[PDB]
Amino acid sequence: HMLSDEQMQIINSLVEAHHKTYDDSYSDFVRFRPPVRRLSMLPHLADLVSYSIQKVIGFAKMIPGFRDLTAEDQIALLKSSAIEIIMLRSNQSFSLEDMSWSCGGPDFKYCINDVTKAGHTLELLEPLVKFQVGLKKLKLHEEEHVLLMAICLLSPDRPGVQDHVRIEALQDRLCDVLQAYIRIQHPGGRLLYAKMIQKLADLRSLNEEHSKQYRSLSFQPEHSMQLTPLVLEVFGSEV
Amino acid sequence: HMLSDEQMQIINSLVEAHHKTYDDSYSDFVRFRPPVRRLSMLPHLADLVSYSIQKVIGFAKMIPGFRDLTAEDQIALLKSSAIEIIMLRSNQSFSLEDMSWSCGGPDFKYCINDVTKAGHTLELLEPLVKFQVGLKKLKLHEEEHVLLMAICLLSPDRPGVQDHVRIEALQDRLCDVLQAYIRIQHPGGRLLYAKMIQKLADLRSLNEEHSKQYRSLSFQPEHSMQLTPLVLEVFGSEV
Amino acid sequence: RHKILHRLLQ
Amino acid sequence: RHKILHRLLQ
Ligand SMILES: C=C1/C(=C\C=C2/CCC[C@]3(C)[C@@H]([C@H](C)/C=C/[C@@H](O)C4(/C=C\C(=O)OCC)CC4)CC[C@@H]23)C[C@@H](O)C[C@@H]1O
Ligand SMILES: C=C1/C(=C\C=C2/CCC[C@]3(C)[C@@H]([C@H](C)/C=C/[C@@H](O)C4(/C=C\C(=O)OCC)CC4)CC[C@@H]23)C[C@@H](O)C[C@@H]1O
Repeated sequence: HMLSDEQMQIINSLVEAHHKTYDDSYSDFVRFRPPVRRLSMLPHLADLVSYSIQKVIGFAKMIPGFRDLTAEDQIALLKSSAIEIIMLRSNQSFSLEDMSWSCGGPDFKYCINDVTKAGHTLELLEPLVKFQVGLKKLKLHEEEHVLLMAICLLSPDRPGVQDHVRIEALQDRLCDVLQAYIRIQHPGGRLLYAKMIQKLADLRSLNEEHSKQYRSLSFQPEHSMQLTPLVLEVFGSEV
Repeated sequence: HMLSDEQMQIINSLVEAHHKTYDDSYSDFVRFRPPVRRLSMLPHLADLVSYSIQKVIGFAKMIPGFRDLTAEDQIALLKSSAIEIIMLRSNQSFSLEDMSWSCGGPDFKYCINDVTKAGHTLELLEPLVKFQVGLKKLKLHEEEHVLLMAICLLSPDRPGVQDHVRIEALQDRLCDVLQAYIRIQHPGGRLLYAKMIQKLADLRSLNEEHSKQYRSLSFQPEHSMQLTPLVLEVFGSEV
Repeated sequence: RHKILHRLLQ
Repeated sequence: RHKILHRLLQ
């Protein structure tokens, strides 16, 4: 039943990588452009995501097996899954009491109306908050939450991957660690693995709807100029 | 001796354009990334210049004759003279008492050491502060200061200009307005016009030294990512 | 090229 | 292309 020494070392490396790339106090948020309550919240949220992308890359470089991939596969995996990984780690700040992301006082409390002040319609915000509620109800352990992000990041079905045979080999080896951990250390999780895999397909729909609204913004220069060079590079179509 | 009706209307349009694109209170400075005392002041200064570029473009669009030029000449004139026009309008905040730009409290007071925290050596900062002192000693009127920026912007000797015959026609017509205004409304300015033209050649050396240090930064992505999409476009080499 | 400058020039 | 991503990947 129990895990092996090499499977637990994968857990020791992912949890440590997440602690090194996530701040539960959100102290670096003051270095962003201030939030403003056309598209007033766009500068603050653009810095918030650009800051998150830097942390996702730091977390990716510490995933066992990710660094041995080619530099092109690392880019294709990061570009197509960046917004999905960000939506996963954003649940750590989401709260079911106010139905919003809480990162500080009234300034860093991102309600549903605040994201509307960035150009996003309710066609994406309605399933996104629905995703945060369903994910928050799972009460995932810290090991399970960091495993879901590594599995979502190592997906072979990403546009631009080349050696997708090794990518599937790394993802399935990451899936076996999660599937076994729930059987051993998570009581009442006889159906948890299927619910987490279901959340991956939900992120694909959130990724698709996000890319349509971002594409509409990227063509208008008076709005895309408020973005950061990293966001334009990750969410861009260059290859 | 006196001016004509069409020459004074050029003055009424430039002074109004400068008032519409400059804030003596510097209230929009809080919307930038906060200043931090490797390259800690780079995010704040990158937003400060990107904000200034937007105001220089607004001031350029209200210069009489600039809007009738081709869209390509307007870009070639703005790109090659942006840092020069910015250094001109920056004198409005410079103070000889502390030898620094004063835009607010201790946060928006940009000393010489603060610009060093952006990657700039003293090879550019030493002549730049020397330029601000010599320009501040001239005690230029508001009409003379706005005329110097329009003359600096309409320079024909810019890399990338095409119809430089009309550009020289507009600059010399702008020079005659300045040369006559000093003779009429500025007592003790028998030598002022030559001193202002001398400051234009000084800006060319400041422009050259600025482009060398920016070029060294632009090749390092970990630093150029802290810039804005507008700064990368104006200070870039694309054509 | 210069997509923002074209737009900023109205 | 992707000059920042290459650098951010060390
Ligand atoms: C990212 C994290 C956090 C919150 C994330 C949130 C809450 C607010 C809404 C966020 C930012 C979501 C929004 C809707 C997504 C935005 C991006 O596309 C972006 C904005 C706009 C844009 O592209 O407009 C195009 C029309 C370009 C920057 C993502 C995660 C969501 C907070 C902490 O838990 C840290 C974590 O790391
Ligand atoms: C621009 C204005 C003002 C101040 C301007 C200043 C004072 C501080 C120093 C400033 C910003 C000067 C500095 C040295 C120039 C910087 C740019 O190149 C920049 C920085 C760094 C960079 O490129 O590093 C490459 C190695 C990319 C953003 C310009 C005007 C100077 C303040 C007000 O009067 C409004 C006016 O509108």
